[PDB]
Amino acid sequence: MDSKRTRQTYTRYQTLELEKEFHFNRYITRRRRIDIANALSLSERQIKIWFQNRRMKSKKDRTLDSSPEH
Repeated sequence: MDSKRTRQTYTRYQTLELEKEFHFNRYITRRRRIDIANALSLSERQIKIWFQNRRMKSKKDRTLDSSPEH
């Protein structure tokens, strides 16, 4: 039938798949980001913004003088 799977919007699963890429490549290769964006099904735009955000997502961020702020 038709398909297109979620250009925007996220789930625990989706975010998990994104997370296990993010710890791989905090900046993904465009190939991998396209691949993921295809198979995972969340847009290149989205994943750019998600990964761009993630950097400073105010927990995975503020290792205060490299301490585990956790």
